[PDB]
Amino acid sequence: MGQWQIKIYSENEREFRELIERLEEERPSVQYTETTRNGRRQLTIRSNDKNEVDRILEEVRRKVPNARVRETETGSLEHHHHHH
Repeated sequence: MGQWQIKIYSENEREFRELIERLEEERPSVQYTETTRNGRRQLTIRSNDKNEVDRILEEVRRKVPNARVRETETGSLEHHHHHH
């Protein structure tokens, strides 16, 4: 249970431009946002579907050898769940 968010950190131009184009061309269409913060650009990708996020996840690892990626699954990410 939770939305999947892929944060890509890649400094080179080819790396980001690959994913940017792919996300628009992948049927139907993938949500994303690029923002150059702290001197480096970050591609924050927001997916609705699992098979979709898996396509994006491999796409950055296969197309981009300069990929610092952390998939943050926004849903169940609370600190120490209160069982009591």
